[PDB]
Amino acid sequence: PTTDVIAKLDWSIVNEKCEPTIYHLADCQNWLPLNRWMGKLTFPQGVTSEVR
Amino acid sequence: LEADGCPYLYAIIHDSTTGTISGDFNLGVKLVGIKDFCGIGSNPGIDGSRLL
Amino acid sequence: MEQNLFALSLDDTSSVRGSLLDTKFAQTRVLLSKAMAGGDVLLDEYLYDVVNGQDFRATVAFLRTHVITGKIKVTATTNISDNSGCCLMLAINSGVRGKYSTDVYTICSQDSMTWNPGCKKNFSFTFNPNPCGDSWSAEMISRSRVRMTVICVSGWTLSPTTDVIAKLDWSIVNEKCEPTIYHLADCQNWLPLNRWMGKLTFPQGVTSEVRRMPLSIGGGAGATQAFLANMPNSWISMWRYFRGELHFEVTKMSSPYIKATVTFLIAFGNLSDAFGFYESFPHRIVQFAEVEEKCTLVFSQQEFVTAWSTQVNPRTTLEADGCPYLYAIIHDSTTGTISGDFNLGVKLVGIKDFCGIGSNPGIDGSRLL
Amino acid sequence: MEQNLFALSLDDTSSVRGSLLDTKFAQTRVLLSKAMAGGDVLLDEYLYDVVNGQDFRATVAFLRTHVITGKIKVTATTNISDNSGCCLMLAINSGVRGKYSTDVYTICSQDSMTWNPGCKKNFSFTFNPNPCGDSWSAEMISRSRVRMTVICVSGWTLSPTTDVIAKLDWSIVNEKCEPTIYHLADCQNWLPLNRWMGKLTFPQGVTSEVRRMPLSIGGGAGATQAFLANMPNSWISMWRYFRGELHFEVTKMSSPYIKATVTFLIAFGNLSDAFGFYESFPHRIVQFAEVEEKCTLVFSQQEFVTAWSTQVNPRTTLEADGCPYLYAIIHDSTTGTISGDFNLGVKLVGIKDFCGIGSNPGIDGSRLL
Repeated sequence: PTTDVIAKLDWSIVNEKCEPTIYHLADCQNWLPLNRWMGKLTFPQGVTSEVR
Repeated sequence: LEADGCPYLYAIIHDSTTGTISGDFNLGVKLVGIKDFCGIGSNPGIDGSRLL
Repeated sequence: MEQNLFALSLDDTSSVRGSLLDTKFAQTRVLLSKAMAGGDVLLDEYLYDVVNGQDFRATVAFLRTHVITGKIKVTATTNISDNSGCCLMLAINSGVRGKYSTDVYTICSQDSMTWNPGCKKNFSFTFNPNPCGDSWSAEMISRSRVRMTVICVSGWTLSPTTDVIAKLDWSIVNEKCEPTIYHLADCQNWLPLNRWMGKLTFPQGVTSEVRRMPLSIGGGAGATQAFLANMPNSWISMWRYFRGELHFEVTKMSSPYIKATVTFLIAFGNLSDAFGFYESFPHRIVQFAEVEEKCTLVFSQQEFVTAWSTQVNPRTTLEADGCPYLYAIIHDSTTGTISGDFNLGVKLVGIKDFCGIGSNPGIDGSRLL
Repeated sequence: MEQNLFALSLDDTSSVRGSLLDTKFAQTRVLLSKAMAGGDVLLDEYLYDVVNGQDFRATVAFLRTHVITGKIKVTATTNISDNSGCCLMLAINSGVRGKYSTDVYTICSQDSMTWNPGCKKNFSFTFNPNPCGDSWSAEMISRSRVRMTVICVSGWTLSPTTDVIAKLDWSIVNEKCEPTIYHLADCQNWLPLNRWMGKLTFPQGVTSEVRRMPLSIGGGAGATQAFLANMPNSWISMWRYFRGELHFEVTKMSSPYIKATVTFLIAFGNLSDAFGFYESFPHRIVQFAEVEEKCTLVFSQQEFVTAWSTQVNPRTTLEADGCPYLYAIIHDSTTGTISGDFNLGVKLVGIKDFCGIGSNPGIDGSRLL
């Protein structure tokens, strides 16, 4: 698009109940923390009969 | 694969992809927290960081 | 081991409540194009012929279970982006005659629906091949050779991206199939038939429009000195003039980038579009949206509580035009900010007590609509 | 139409309660012959390999629904006429090793059943491939390559009509699959393993028989100076001698036209078949029928409440033979009115509190049974 809109990065803090993240060695567990990055999928126009 | 163990998310479209222009689609992926995760055993080692 | 399980849990009948996917068994890309001739069929297959061999959730029952009794339902995931909307209709009627016809005033009208190639996400249409009642065995349309479709009328005047042919998904649903019929004793509450009559090719700029049109009803419709009887039109007559609150269903098969506002009602089709202040008859109207689009109608007897003719003769007139109908007038200054042209739908599902009587010994002259 | 039906009645999981036929999806003729080499395999296929593409009541789920959790049940309609009975067993165990084995002391023992090629109408055997518990996805035996079967041991000594290969029907059932295991802490109520050890080729006339045999148990079994570890035999040892009320399952895989009555119990395998009055040890026995045939056993601690060896060494003896077992004696004057020869089964599903302890540092010498 239009140009190179570099917006504004605003912070400082909030009065939130910060959650102390950790991951239980004793493996089998409720909930899970880690996050895991793995999105996106470059899809063509037309209707190439996909299923990537 | 022609000896591929286990099931996972390996997607399939459905609809006839579009743009009315010059485009190409996409699709994200991520892991914040599970529903009780069973981890056990270990892996003495390899790597071979799967092209993802 | 041993067991007279010859009954047990084996005699497989099941009218099936598979989840609409434990029911799903179809796989055919609904065609979609640009370089296109107005009415654009994106196919017309069959019921059983359709295919033989389709690996899905409800499987053996297609020709196994025996009978079920819900509506053969569909939802085809489509879309595109944002620029312009459009019209489409799926064909479903009865058997066939010979080298027949292929249109929206044809293929559909038995039981039908109306959709736009870019509206939010998808359209619905729950097909129950038997009108006579409900329940069903494999044959009834097979050995009664009906074929179905999918196609515009209007279209997204803005021709886009590529040729997105989406997916045509059905099987059934546990719905209370309604056994359609039409009471000979003419004057009646409600009305079944459907009547195809939408769209209106509208220019950009603001040509001072009001593209009139009647509301005559009868038989079916033309083609180059050729016509077309259908189910919304002929038993839906016999009697002479017709008398009741029926109402149409307009839609924005046009633009969220091109708009217009066009009244809808009953004035007098003997007044040519250039009236002094045309917005002069008991109103109802357009004011389209990127979102909004499908619209209906409602025009009764506080209104016309007096007869007009479900019929005509190729030599019927205006400067001697009997009766009031929906012959529309814009309002707003038509647009596009591009290279476009507007439109507007029309349809008749069910009236408010319709007075039919008398008969018409005959003519035809299938009014150019 | 539009709907986030992306959940609706679409996410198809269903552990399926199809009627055992709305569950049925198999079609393979169970082989059956005459000019035959004793143990006669009427096949050994696979689970998933089995076939790919089988049009039946439960259909897409074979590889769709995800998981279920009942027992993959079967019933194969067979029979013939009246003259003679016979033995058969279906193979179902675990994965594979290399160019393996094909018998009734082999292929079956993981989970098994026992049937006759002409008994009234049919046999039952509800296969749940996972012993570990229950529930199941498509793989677990696929990518864990197990193969199954069907075959005699005994046979209808009277070879009949043709080669009637019947039908092998399965899919599943809503049964409470029992997760099989065997407690290391040896002395225990009940017993799992199964132990293959039936049949007894009996001549016509009345050769003054008593074809003894032990009850030693351990590992598996021979073949020409070659042997065979199995699941009814080795974890089912470790300890030395074994101590408990186990009991077998005999059957009339022989004749409703040839009979015999043979005791079953625990005396002393150091007494050769010619005893003065052999019917001299705490009895239990045969007296076969056209109808009757399958039989079991029961031999405890009011009885032997003292140790014998789940093991042996190729050089163990009789004229120095320790312990009591089932080494049988007829009774009645054997028959056929034709050209026949009798038989008698043997098996170990579950004991009455079994005392295992000690260990056997090793030998083998897989007792010719």
